[PDB]
Amino acid sequence: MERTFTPNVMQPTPLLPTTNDGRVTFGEAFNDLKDLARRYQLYWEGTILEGNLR
Amino acid sequence: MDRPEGSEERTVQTSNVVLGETNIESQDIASKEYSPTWDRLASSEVSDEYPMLTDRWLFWKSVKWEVNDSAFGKMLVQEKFPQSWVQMDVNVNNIPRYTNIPNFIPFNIHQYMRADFEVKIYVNPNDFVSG
Repeated sequence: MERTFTPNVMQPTPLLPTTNDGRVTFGEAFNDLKDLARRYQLYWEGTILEGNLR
Repeated sequence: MDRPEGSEERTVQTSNVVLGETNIESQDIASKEYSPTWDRLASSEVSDEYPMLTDRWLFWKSVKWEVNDSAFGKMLVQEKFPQSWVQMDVNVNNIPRYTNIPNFIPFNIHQYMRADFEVKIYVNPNDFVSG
């Protein structure tokens, strides 16, 4: 499958040992964008005066 | 002194270097000794080791302290460690080089390094001084 296609690999060293997505060094894992999307962010913010209303 | 030879001198060997001592030492350890585990998480390239080169007891500085410059708190040595030791071979312009000392020869071709260290301090006074 082309998007992940990696032909004729040339790798000088072995892979880097894992930390389980940060769980070894910090106390938590970071492997899914869905988790970050569950941390609140600003959607909209504004000031309203009497003059903006009916 | 009670023998034809003076007396027995204790010996300590490492690589191809042999150190002799004659008295009971004063010892200490900077921190708890351990075997590293998180260094493997820092570099995917295999860590080379050169024990016959690095495990070698090497001679550092000699520093001369006299009666007339010996006051309480006088600093005979104040050096960044191990920087000052590994970089003790300088040129005409006081620029260090890792190319001549076999113990330091791995430092020239590697970017990152780690080790535990041991430091011995030798003073050979006569029988009639105090300090």
